[PDB]
Amino acid sequence: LVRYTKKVPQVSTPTL
Repeated sequence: LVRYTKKVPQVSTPTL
């Protein structure tokens, strides 16, 4: 994943 976090794209993720 490049748009989301290194881990599973859950409710908690980076909003680039």
